[PDB]
Amino acid sequence: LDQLRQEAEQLKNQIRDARKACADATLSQITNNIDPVGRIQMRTRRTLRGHLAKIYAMHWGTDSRLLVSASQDGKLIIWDSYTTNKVHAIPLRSSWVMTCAYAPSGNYVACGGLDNICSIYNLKTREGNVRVSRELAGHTGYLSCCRFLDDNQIVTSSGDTTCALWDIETGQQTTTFTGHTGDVMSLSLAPDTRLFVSGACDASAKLWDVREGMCRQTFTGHESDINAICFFPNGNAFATGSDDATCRLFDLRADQELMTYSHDNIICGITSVSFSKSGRLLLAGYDDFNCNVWDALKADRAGVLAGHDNRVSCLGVTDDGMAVATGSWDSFLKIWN
Amino acid sequence: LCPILEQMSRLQSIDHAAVLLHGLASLLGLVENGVILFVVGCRMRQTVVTTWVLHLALSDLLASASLPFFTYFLAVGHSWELGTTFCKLHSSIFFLNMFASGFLLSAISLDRCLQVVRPVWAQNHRTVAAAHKVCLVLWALAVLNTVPYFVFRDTISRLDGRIMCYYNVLLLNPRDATCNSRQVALAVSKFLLAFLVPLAIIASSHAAVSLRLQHRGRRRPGRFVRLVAAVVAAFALCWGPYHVFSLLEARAHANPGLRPLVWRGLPFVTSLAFFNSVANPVLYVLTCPDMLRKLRRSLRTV
Amino acid sequence: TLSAEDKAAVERSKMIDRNLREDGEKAAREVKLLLLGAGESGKNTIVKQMKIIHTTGIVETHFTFKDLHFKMFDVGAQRSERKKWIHCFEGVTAIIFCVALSDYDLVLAEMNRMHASMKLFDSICNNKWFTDTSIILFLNKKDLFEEKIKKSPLTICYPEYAGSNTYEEAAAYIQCQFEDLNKRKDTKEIYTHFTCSTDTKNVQFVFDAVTDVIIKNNLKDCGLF
Amino acid sequence: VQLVESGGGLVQPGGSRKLSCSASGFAFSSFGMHWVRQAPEKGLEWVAYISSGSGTIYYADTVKGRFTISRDDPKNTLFLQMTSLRSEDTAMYYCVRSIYYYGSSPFDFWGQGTTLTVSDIVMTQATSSVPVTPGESVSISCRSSKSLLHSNGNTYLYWFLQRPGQSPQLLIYRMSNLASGVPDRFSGSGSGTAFTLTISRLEAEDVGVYYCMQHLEYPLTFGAGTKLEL
Amino acid sequence: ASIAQARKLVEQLKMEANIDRIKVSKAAADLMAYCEAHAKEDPLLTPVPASENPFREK
Ligand SMILES: CCCCCCCC/C=C/CCCCCCCC(=O)O[C@H](COC(=O)CCCCCCCCCCCCCCC)COP(=O)(O)O[C@H]1[C@@H](O)[C@H](O)[C@@H](O)[C@@H](O)[C@@H]1O
Ligand SMILES: CCCCC[C@H](O)/C=C/[C@H]1C(=O)C[C@H](O)[C@@H]1C/C=C/CCCC(=O)O
Repeated sequence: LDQLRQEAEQLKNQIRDARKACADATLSQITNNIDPVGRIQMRTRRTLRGHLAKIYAMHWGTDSRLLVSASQDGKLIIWDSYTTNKVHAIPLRSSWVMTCAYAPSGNYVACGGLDNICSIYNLKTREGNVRVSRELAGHTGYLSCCRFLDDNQIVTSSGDTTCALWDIETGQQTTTFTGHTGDVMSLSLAPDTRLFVSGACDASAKLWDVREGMCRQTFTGHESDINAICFFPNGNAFATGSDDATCRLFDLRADQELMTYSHDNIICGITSVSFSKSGRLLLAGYDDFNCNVWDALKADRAGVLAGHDNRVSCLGVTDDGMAVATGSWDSFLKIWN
Repeated sequence: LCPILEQMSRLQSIDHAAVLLHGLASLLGLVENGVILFVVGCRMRQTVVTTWVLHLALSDLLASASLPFFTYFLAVGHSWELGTTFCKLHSSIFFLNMFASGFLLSAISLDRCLQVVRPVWAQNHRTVAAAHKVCLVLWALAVLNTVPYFVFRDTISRLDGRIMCYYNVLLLNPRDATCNSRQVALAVSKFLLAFLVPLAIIASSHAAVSLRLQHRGRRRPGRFVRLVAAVVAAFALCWGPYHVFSLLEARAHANPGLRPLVWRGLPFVTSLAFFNSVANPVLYVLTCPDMLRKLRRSLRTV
Repeated sequence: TLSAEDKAAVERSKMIDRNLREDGEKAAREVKLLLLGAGESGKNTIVKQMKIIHTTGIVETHFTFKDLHFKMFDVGAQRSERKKWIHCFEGVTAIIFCVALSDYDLVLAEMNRMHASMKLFDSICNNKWFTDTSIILFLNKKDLFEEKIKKSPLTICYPEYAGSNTYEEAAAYIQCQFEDLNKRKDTKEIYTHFTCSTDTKNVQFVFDAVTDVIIKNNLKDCGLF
Repeated sequence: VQLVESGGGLVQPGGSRKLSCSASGFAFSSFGMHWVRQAPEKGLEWVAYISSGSGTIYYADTVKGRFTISRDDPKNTLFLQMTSLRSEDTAMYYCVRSIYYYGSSPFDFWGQGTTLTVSDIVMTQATSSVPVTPGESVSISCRSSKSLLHSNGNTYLYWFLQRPGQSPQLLIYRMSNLASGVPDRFSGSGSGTAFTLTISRLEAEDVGVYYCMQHLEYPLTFGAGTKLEL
Repeated sequence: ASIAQARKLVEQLKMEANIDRIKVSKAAADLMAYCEAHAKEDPLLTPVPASENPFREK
């Protein structure tokens, strides 16, 4: 046991030295040669009303028009962002939903929460009514986040510190991702759908592979539980949100933190983080009833959204970057552009 | 013309400051009731309390928007400049708002009392739908109570080309004794249904809540008794003097000594009434935490 | 300007809004309370008796008493970090906290069960989300406590305790100790009750506590409180 | 999904009849319902419509006021009360579903219809009968009096195929989305008012009449019906 | 049980140490180039006029 611990410490020190050796120059020193981004003014266009409880999760469709949102009232609503019309209203058997996802093809929508069972709802049913298609059971903890890898397979994250890849046609977990010390809080799929990163309460983030099913690379640096995570549009980097009131950018090729976003007046945690289409701007939903915009290259507060009546819990940018939506515990969902 | 409105034609009235400045009440009522009807009307999830607040604000706004015409009536020389259409509609809509606000405050007090005397009943059998129907039924009585007064409105002609548009009580079914009896009946009816009965209902409701809390072994915070006293004062002080002067005017038939005081004092009490109109928001809207937060957020946005 | 299908979609959206409003109005009538405590605290017996009167994850129990609907949620099986999902119950009406009274001298693999229960009660009551949420306390092991105190003294658990060995003084001391943990007496109160073989008494006490909480909420909603 | 219509037969001109369509196998409540008649050797014609929850009911000018359509969601039955029947009213009335939302496909299912006999935007088709052997591509041209393209950025065009002894089947809706279950051989396009339906390779199942329909104005109209046969 | 945990931990640490790495400067330059290239197609950074913005007054 002692020799194993000594070997682990030696490997950790070697990894630290290797990561430090690659830190030839910081992102700030390189990005200082370009002019800063001006004040970004985003005005609220549509106000999606209809929810009667706290908003906890939302996801944009591949068409950049439809979006699904989850609330503690137990009602999933698919909104038409261009007309503010509810496309569907799905009554959930368990109102304690905490995450939701929209399939890339737009034919299925998934959600989860304190029920420890991921419900897969079909929208293109011939019967004409949205009925639960599959119910993935097996998780010993609450579902923190879920994302559709493909129309056939789906990945889910539970509170038991282990993620599982479930096949829709089969219904049995094929790959089980283990290694997290803390409860995995959020997931984010890379553009190629080959690699995905996950944040846990142990302040670390780990890069996992789909086919291999092992921890490809681990990341650290946060002083608190990682609350949010999102892949950079290029697919070689990802930002992370945590309760210590700061965002940290990590690179999968450099294996270290690139830049840290923080401000003195900000002391509360972060709920959600999402990059824009080009990745030039970074949005992070803070607990102080508002969301701030950060310069991905200079860390300057390029701008801030007006704000909601309660904690901003979720947000997401369309696949075309035409607009960004922000959810809040005030039961309202606004789209900014 | 009848003795009262006949003798009042013979009047010869730094004195235009008080009655003129009352336009501040109109401005404040318009602003507040509009901001409330807009924000609480479509920017907040509807509830029974919100329904009562919206209807009270609508009644107040209807009352507030009617003041400019009365302000011009006063400024032009305490006389009118309009065809009978407008005296009658301006006066009828005025009494409409009085009974409307009275019944709405009585309903609010009854709902507050019910929430405490029968918690389960209010939790189960109280809905926004029933509240709207009950409130619409309340408005029906106000419009019904205004028909008599509307029918008894005609431009009394002061001799020197001035007008008083009030109480020609003998327009229908005509004389001195009949007019006196009908005027006294109208005065008693309004005093009972608009001031006495609503105030008594409000008082009994606020008392039952206090007595009910005392029986359950729970103390009342300073905000409770203070707000109750504030509401009681606002309701009794705004309309109180107006109804008192109306009763005095109705009694002026047998007591001519009251006519001089009524002539000079009556025009000043009706404005305290349009001012109560202005208040209600402070006590029934700005006191709710959620409503206050919504209003402050809408203000910060602007 | 809306086409033939846009108007139909708007009408369908309005119908969906009406249905959602109706569901909210219907759901708001039922009371929502949270059940907490250890496994050996007797929560199972409480749930069983309440159901008679009327797998991993959280259990939701529905029951009605005196025409009042209740929704009880059990999160004991949720063996995960609570501070990351406990905030979901911010709108809960009350909290049912059960503690094993007779386990004062039992050991837990804090080392003592009563100390751990007190720590959990302090963490839940003084939580930032439950600043105003009332808590109902039940002692589901008073009979075992009476049967054991005659043989095993209470000083083993509370050395500072020096009162009489009788059951009344011990129960009063435990009640005072558990009540003193409420650091927010100005905004919230604790409803303590001793559970016994009789089941209707506990349901009536819960009903009374919920009625008091509903009265307080209604008085706050209209600005009185 | 199944629609069973009942009622019809020989009726007198001044008589009355009450058609009954029993719906089952789907959310009858959420779906809309249309009545489309088809006289012998004549194209389809829209009769009436009921929106979800009976919130909006529309009638055609040819039957406005004479026919009475009602809906019963609890029982899931569609009734069409006809108090007066002219000679031209003889036709088979088909019940059709219609649900309206972004990405929906209205008029996707057609009932078997019932035979009843008695004792606006114009849609035109260039060619009616185009004899062509199976395997060769086919093209059906269509023209509308008014531009079906709405400012929102989509065209409200529908194509239906009615085979001998079978109700019409939705091929393509909104001119750009292929209906579910229809082979990919069918393709449709247009520009403002000139629309064209192209078929890669004609097969035996393609034998039938193709009916074009516009959905820009609620008073729907159908074309003459292009017939194809080996 | 601690032996298996320690073995798995050391194995994972050894695996994560074998992966290749690049200079931070090169990754930063690549990200800057990617952003500058895609900046011309990001409506959030470059607000598009109303003629193209699909979000307008209803
Ligand atoms: C001038 C003074 C002000 C006027 C008075 C206003 C008082 C303040 C009002 C606040 C608004 C809330 C009160 C109205 C709430 C509606 C009550 C209602 O009608 O529905 C109760 C049952 O609820 C329903 O299921 C049906 C609801 C469907 C909407 C019907 C609303 C109609 C209200 C219009 C009243 C007009 C008054 C006008 C006054 C100027 C009535 O039944 P009830 O309570 O008597 O009996 C019950 C219980 O006894 C049983 O326990 C139970 O088993 C049940 O079966 C039985 O039916
Ligand atoms: C209160 C709103 C009145 C609208 C304008 C109306 O024409 C009144 C005009 C004034 C006059 O002509 C003389 C008199 O001083 C009156 C204003 C004061 C009125 C008490 C109204 C009697 C009533 O209770 O009915």
